[PDB]
Amino acid sequence: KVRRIALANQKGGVGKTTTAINLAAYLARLGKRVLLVDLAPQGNATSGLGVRAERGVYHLLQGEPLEGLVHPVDGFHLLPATPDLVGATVELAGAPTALREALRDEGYDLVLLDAPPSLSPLTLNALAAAEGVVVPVQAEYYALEGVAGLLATLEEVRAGLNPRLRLLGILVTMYDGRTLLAQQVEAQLRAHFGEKVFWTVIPRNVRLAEAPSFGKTIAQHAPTSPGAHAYRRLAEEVMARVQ
Amino acid sequence: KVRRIALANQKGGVGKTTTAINLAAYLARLGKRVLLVDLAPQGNATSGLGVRAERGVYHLLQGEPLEGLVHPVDGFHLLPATPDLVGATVELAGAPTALREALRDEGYDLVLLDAPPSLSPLTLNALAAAEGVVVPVQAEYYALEGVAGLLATLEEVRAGLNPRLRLLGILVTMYDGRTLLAQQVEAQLRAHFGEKVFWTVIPRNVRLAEAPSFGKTIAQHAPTSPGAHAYRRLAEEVMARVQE
Ligand SMILES: Nc1ncnc2c1ncn2[C@@H]1O[C@H](COP(=O)(O)OP(=O)(O)OP(=O)(O)O)[C@@H](O)[C@H]1O
Ligand SMILES: Nc1ncnc2c1ncn2[C@@H]1O[C@H](COP(=O)(O)OP(=O)(O)OP(=O)(O)O)[C@@H](O)[C@H]1O
Ligand SMILES: [Mg+2]
Ligand SMILES: [Mg+2]
Repeated sequence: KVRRIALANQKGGVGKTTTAINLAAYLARLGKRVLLVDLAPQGNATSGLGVRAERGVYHLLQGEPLEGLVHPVDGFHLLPATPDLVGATVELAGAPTALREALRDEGYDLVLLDAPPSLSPLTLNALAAAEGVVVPVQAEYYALEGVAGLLATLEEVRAGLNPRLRLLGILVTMYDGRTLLAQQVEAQLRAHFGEKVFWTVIPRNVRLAEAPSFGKTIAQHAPTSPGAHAYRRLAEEVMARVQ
Repeated sequence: KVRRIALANQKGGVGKTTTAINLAAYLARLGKRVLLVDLAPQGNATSGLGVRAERGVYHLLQGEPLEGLVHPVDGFHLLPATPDLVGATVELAGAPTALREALRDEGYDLVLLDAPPSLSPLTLNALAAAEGVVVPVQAEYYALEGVAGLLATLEEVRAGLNPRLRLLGILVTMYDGRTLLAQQVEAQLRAHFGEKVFWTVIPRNVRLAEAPSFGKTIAQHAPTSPGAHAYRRLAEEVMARVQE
């Protein structure tokens, strides 16, 4: 069964963090105990939740107990990114299972891993520790162009590094239905990957970008906005696919 | 003087590639001989210009002649990314000056280096080889939040790795003036960094995102669109700053 879900895509700015935060927010509202782990050196998920920490996931890898590293936020827990992740990108080379072996998260129902836009050791650790992968794909050309290669890479990972890793689903994000490009991109994704693509599409709406500046999830910042409804529906879909 | 300009920002999707391609397009139209080097493993600048090559910057780093690796596109030259760059990220670790030493680009007026969203050896090589840096900053919160740290990192590089590296300017990108968020972000950027922020703001306009799907620059795809006018004005501003 799927417990750990990685939000991954080496393409930058396709909604990995926004999805990790808001998926956690609505999964928590479904009564699930959720842990959000920020593995990006940039630490956007952490900053977007109003947290500034000196200890986080980096220290978990150094033997520190999980319980004393988490921060309570909007109904779930966050294992924060710290400036140490910069060096961790190098230190973890050759150690892709480090996170998997340090994640004593049995107390949680679901664990979300937010990865940086790369195939660095941090992203590899996320993929090696996860059971399912949600791939956010921005409704534009560059993001669409990288899917084929991205899916092949996930297969390489499942080939030996993590045999139980599976694609939970492809999520169309930052979708503006008024543009032909967004329509054409969603169409190509559903034509080639069919059921792999989530039904729910995340629409482009500025409240989603505003939320982080207040350290709030979309459920806290604009509970009735298009993005809120979209992520609420996604949480339901995710649970359906996990079951 | 400034010849090599890096388009860098570890924040993903802030317009590095879109800016590198369109800036090259308008600099070429100003009569400049331009070379665009795609250092991102993703290879978006390459794909966005309709190029699919088996040899590129990786082979340049191996010692192969630059003139036999470039592709002519929209009036300028492209030194393409190749699947070999995935392994280059690991190969260049410890060799931050590899690109600088291999860039025999004296035949070009300007050289643009498109870096990936990270501080990997590829981005480091870009910073160690460039004289100026154009930092694209999406008009939203996350991009704004990273600027301080980014400028600090640029200073570190100048403090040792590359003393000639200088911030050419901060470019506000994907700006939708109809949103209060975009307005507040540009306002804060100019309040905190003033003159460092380019006058030219790139507006959010879908044709800029469409162009790459046709392997065309915005100057080819939609020359009279908001994005095209913006990048044309930017090319002029960059030249003005390069001359200063
Ligand atoms: N649906 C949306 N509508 C509007 N703004 C959005 C939406 N999804 C995300 N954003 C904004 O777009 C930007 C890019 O998203 P985000 O930072 O989540 O991507 P990643 O997390 O994909 O990026 P990176 O590659 O840097 O880790 C952010 O400024 C974010 O607030
Ligand atoms: N001003 C704009 N208006 C509309 N779309 C834009 C604009 N600038 C760029 N885009 C689109 O936004 C996405 C992100 O831009 P781009 O890929 O150039 O960023 P980077 O090059 O910042 O990304 P990465 O971090 O992955 O290298 C692309 O799909 C691009 O086509
Ligand atoms: Mg992110
Ligand atoms: Mg890019």
